[PDB]
Amino acid sequence: GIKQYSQEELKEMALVEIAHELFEEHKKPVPFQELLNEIASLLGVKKEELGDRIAQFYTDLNIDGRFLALSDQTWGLRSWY
Repeated sequence: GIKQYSQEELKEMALVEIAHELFEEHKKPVPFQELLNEIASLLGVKKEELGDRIAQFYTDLNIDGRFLALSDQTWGLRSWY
């Protein structure tokens, strides 16, 4: 439930929430670098937008309460196990 959104529409989506949906989309744990790639290209914007948001993504992702850091920075959802 994250692809049907438009560019500006995705822009105003909460960054950790985008990632949450990204994980239910993939159903696979995804490394930190790769999940950002997935997000940025899903949006009709440059990655650099989400670059400001990369820094803040460290902050926001580490204060979330549903995420899971699996192996080295492979994120996902603990709601699978």
